[PDB]
Amino acid sequence: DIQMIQSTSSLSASLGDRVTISCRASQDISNYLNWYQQKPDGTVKLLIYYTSRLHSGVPSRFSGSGSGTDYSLTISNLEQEDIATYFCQQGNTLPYTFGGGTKLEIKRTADAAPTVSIFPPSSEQLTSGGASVVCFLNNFYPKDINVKWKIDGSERQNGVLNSWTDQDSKDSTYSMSSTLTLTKDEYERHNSYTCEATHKTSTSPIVKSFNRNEC
Amino acid sequence: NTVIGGAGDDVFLQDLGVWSNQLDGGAGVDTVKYNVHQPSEERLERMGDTGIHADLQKGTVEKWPALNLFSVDHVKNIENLHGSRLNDRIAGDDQDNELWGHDGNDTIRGRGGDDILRGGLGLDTLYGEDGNDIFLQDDETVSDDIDGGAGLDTVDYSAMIHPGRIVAPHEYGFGIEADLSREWVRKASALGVDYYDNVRNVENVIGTSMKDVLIGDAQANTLMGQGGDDTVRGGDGDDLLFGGDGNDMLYGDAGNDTLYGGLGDDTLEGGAGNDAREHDVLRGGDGVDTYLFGVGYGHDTIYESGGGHDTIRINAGADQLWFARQGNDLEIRILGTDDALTVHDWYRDADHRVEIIHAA
Amino acid sequence: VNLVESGGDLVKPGGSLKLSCAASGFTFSSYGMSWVRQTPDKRLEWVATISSGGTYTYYPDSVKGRFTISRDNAKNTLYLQMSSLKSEDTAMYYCAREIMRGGGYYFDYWSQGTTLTVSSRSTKGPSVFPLAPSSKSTSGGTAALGCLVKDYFPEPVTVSWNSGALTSGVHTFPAVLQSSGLYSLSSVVTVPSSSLGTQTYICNVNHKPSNTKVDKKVEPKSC
Amino acid sequence: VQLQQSGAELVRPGTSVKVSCKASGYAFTNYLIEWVKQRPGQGLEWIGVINPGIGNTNYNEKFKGKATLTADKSSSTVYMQLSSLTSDDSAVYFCARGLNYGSSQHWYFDVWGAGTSVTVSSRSTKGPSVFTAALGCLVKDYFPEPVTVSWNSGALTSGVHTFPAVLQSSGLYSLSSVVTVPSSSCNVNHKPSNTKVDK
Amino acid sequence: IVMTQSPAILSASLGERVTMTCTASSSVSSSYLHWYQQKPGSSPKLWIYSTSNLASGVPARFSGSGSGTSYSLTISSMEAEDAATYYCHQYHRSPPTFGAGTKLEIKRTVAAPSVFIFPPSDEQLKSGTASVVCLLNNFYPREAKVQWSGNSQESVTEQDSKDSTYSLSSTCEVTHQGLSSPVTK
Ligand SMILES: [Ca+2]
Ligand SMILES: [Ca+2]
Ligand SMILES: [Ca+2]
Ligand SMILES: [Ca+2]
Ligand SMILES: [Ca+2]
Ligand SMILES: [Ca+2]
Ligand SMILES: [Ca+2]
Ligand SMILES: [Ca+2]
Ligand SMILES: [Ca+2]
Ligand SMILES: [Ca+2]
Ligand SMILES: [Ca+2]
Ligand SMILES: [Ca+2]
Ligand SMILES: [Ca+2]
Ligand SMILES: [Ca+2]
Ligand SMILES: [Ca+2]
Ligand SMILES: [Ca+2]
Ligand SMILES: [Ca+2]
Ligand SMILES: [Ca+2]
Ligand SMILES: [Ca+2]
Repeated sequence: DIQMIQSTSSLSASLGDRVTISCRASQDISNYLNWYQQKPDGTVKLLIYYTSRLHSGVPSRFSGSGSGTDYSLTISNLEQEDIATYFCQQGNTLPYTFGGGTKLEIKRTADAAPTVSIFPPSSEQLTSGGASVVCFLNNFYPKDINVKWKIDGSERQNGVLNSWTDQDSKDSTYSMSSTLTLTKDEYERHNSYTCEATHKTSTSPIVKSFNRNEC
Repeated sequence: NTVIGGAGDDVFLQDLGVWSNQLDGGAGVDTVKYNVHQPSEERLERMGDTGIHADLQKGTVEKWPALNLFSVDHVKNIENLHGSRLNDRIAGDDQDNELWGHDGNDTIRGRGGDDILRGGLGLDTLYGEDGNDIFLQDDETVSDDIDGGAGLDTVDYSAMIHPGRIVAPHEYGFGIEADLSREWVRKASALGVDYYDNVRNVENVIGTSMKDVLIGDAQANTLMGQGGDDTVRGGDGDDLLFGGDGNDMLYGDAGNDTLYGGLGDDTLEGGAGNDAREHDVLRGGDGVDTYLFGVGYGHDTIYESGGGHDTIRINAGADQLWFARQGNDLEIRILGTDDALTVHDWYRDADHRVEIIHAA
Repeated sequence: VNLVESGGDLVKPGGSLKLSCAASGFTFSSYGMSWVRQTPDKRLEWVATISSGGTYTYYPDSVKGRFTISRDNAKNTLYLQMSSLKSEDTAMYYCAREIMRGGGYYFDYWSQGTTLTVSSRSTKGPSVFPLAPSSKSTSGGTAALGCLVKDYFPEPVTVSWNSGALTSGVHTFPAVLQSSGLYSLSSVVTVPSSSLGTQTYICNVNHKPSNTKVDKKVEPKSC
Repeated sequence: VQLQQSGAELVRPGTSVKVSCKASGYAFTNYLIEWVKQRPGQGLEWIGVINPGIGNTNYNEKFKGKATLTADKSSSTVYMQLSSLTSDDSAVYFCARGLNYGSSQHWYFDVWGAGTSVTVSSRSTKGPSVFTAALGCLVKDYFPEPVTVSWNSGALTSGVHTFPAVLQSSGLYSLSSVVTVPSSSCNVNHKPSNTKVDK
Repeated sequence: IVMTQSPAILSASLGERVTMTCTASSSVSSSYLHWYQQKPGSSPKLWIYSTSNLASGVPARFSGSGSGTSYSLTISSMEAEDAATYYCHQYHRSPPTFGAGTKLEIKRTVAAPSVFIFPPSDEQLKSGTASVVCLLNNFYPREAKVQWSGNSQESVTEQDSKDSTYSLSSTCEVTHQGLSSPVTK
């Protein structure tokens, strides 16, 4: 079958920047090349069909070009609403194959330091027989961040679940949750629980701790 | 009131009166017409948009359906019928009928035989039924519903583009865009609005004098682009592709296809098998024609004349090419493959020769 | 132009499911319609197209013999019957309108996605635990509080705050597959610290697979 | 000029029935025949029209598939099929002479037939039960209408008020006959049951 | 096209002038508007055809007028033989449509009903069935009210050819125009 290759899987660019996303077909697709935009909420919209024809309601800062096997999507003035994943697709021959997609994120014009919160296991969860320590890191940039858990000073790696929000559509910042899952009996055998965050915005890590025996 | 036609082609202008008439066309091809008389003011008051209910097989034309059952034209040996400017229900016989709906939203069924159906202006529902039927379409944005039925049927869009002012828009630069594989035809196009026909069980499409897109289905199709630079894709099955005048692009796709570039500088591609049994006939005709060939295309044959600068484009490196004489033919093989491109009678004389090859 | 998909559910390997797509805003019977699916790796894949009259159906090799696309032009509905389902069929399923122009095809309008989960694991409703605001989650006039939606299957769950009256400063994280095979996520909202004593905060959790509706009230931790 | 219709028809719910309308006294193939439905105590509903010359027909849309008209030019007779009979089809059916094939056309129904009573029901033939001042009788249960009530061998006909029969929920019929008598001072007959009661 | 007749019931004393109307949802031609008369137990008869022409045997006191959507039938002097139901009929367009009908009755001086009760027969109670009969005799107008719910069936006779009264039975509080207050029996 015809393979659609987008060399870039993810890229970050600034507001007002000119952004180009490339697409390559394994065969000549005779300009039958379409571009689709998937917003972070999952909705899919057609931007361009037939290499360069703009769909109705698509802003004129979107453009397409190419021929043969090489095709390009161009955003002339990157805007904040353009955070999305962009797919190419050939409509020449069955099956109508899609490119792997290119996730586009805003390169923020300033870094943002994380604010860190820690939530001990809920009284309701402990009563039900579980234990989850939740570390909440909020409104930071860039997305890269390292989280280290310590139980009574000793580092704990197993049972840690990490999750990130999509880039904030307005602030262009990221949020993160690190959840340390423990058996309820093991949680009540130790007292000190520490969440350590390392981020570009500080050479010293952010330390957030609580003591199970201190309210 | 009785009317007997002669042995030749006769045309009977029939009004929508309330009396009962007897019509016999006799020998020859004979037509009754109901679109010349102006419908009376009383009939417009009481009949509204309802036209005639005509059944050539039953031999009756009801001029006042429901309201006056006496008002019936009894016909025999009449092959063709033309409807009214109102909504008609027309049914042919098992003979070859020409059935025109004219204005109004008409339902027309041809029954057996090779019929010619022309809905005319309006929202028309056209059944070809048994036999090889032809559907003549007209310059209009209003949608039509065409069912070819059994047999080899043809929808014809020549009348989309005519001398004088053209009503329907064609702002994308195309006459029609026909997709038998999806069972519709884009008959007209403007900025932000499209106009489609529903076409089912129709095997053949005749284009306009402008650029057309003609896409076939899995059956054996005959697609004729006519004037303008056309784009024709036959799809699966053994298709017959006609470029006509202009610089056309013909793709046979899978199946054993036959491509006629016609006049002009045409690009002919026989295609590749979908899965050995892939033999395409490429006849670029007059003009500077380009033939496409590649791995998996099978054994295709070029027929040329006039000895021009026709070119061959092969999706393979030049050092992969292998030339061999076969009788009087030149045979271009791709090394490592069973694919072979034959130029018919290449060695007989210069007229049949193709001497320019673009390689990848 | 509007396309409303429905029918996604959890099915054990080898089972069947039928999705529907209700169309409106255009002449449904003039257009070829299609289904497109998105696998967890975010890759998109065309899975079926049907002709406007329903005579012709087209499928990729990956679903041929197992999927059947059909349409009811009288009811403006498109269907996709699936059988012999495998784990590889787990995806978000979209229904789209197909267009041909100049010889090539594209999809000009899409529905939203519906979730097909192919797994032998049984449906489990989540437990909802409050993440109470405290001195350890309060700094600079802002307090963080939230809800822990733990140990459920399959996806998805929806979370709102105060029945949709609190939409600003909400961080509902993507679920994480735990080693137990069950999902878990948290929703954390940032509010002003002054409001902790006078504003009640409630998270609403919906897990339609298990018919679980939970309104958890998140109270501040006092010392 | 008259239109002779068929006799009363009592049939089972699921069956069909033909009713005839024989014409006489005029050129049969020069007048359209129309059919009208009248439910007990209801208005007039147009069924359809037939051209007896060619067999051409047109129907009310709500009777398409239920009514079917045919004509026999040799016998000068017009027929009507009722298919898939229902309690909502129990009515009187009239045939009327309609449009003339001529120069003066006005589309009126000038000659009407007597009407063919069609009553469809699941019940079977059943016999009646019998139960100043005023006395009276009571006929509680009988299905094949009608009964005739007379008082004192018809010698008494003043003050008598025999009421119209009423269809009870069970499917049979009932009525009451009453005579007003001086303060100082009953023959029932049901044909289909051959039951005659005097009290 | 949709025929509406007014009124549903028309009451007229002897010698009184009578006018009933029939309106169409759309304009119909006078040539294709007809009237029919029907009495109980008989077929309808053509009465007035093409708006204003009397059929054969119709007395000269009948007349009809109208155009467009508004048509009427008039009797210049009410007679007992005129009491019937009158249907207007359009054939301006197909399918032809009839009106709901106007029941023309004879108006009379108000006559109060005579009420009687009949307990269930011991012959009837042998079969375990109990039917109680209430009788209203020789009353006018027809409109009455009889309550004892859902376990009774009413029945009224035709207007009497002699005294123009009605008789009703229900199988007992009675409310009627002639009764200054409901009479129980
Ligand atoms: Ca002739
Ligand atoms: Ca002839
Ligand atoms: Ca016509
Ligand atoms: Ca024919
Ligand atoms: Ca035919
Ligand atoms: Ca027409
Ligand atoms: Ca047409
Ligand atoms: Ca045919
Ligand atoms: Ca055919
Ligand atoms: Ca053309
Ligand atoms: Ca051409
Ligand atoms: Ca084909
Ligand atoms: Ca082919
Ligand atoms: Ca050409
Ligand atoms: Ca081929
Ligand atoms: Ca040529
Ligand atoms: Ca040539
Ligand atoms: Ca080939
Ligand atoms: Ca040449």
